[PDB]
Amino acid sequence: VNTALQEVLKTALIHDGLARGIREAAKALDKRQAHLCVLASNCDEPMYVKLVEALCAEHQINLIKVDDNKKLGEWVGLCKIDREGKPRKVVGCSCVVVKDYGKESQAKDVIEEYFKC
Amino acid sequence: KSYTTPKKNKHKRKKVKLAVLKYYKVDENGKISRLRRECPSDECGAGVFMASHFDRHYCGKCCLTYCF
Repeated sequence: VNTALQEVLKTALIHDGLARGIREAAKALDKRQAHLCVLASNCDEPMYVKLVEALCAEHQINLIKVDDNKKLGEWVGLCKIDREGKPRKVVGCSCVVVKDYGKESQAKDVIEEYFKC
Repeated sequence: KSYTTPKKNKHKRKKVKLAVLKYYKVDENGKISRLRRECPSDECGAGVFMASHFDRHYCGKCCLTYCF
């Protein structure tokens, strides 16, 4: 059901709601704007992954745990060179805190339904 | 052409890899221990942290100073 997360990712870039990056996450989590956060795994971030899980566990913050950093960078699309073909060289992002302003979408409802169960 | 005095260099930015972890302290449980002072300015609510220098505190963009 990750194609729904890709639709919410698109609506958060187009309306430009996602305040991505762990420094901007620390700001957005402290200023209480967050609804959904996506996070990579199985990388050399031993105490760092404990920090972001503790910040997400502070007050009313959701979690998506993908395993790859580079695939998360590919999804958000930070270095999409030659879209007509394959992207050349994209960076591996960790913590992207999305906040859809234009929530009128087919995807936000089914992800909220997943978080309700 | 040739000059007398040796050249002046530019200030190189002392860039830090993972500068976010230093600002907080992770607990054994799912809570936090916020080390550095939060900015009491109107522009930035409670998200922006102040500097922790050796003898006073400072915030960057609102440019607010507090001596002991």
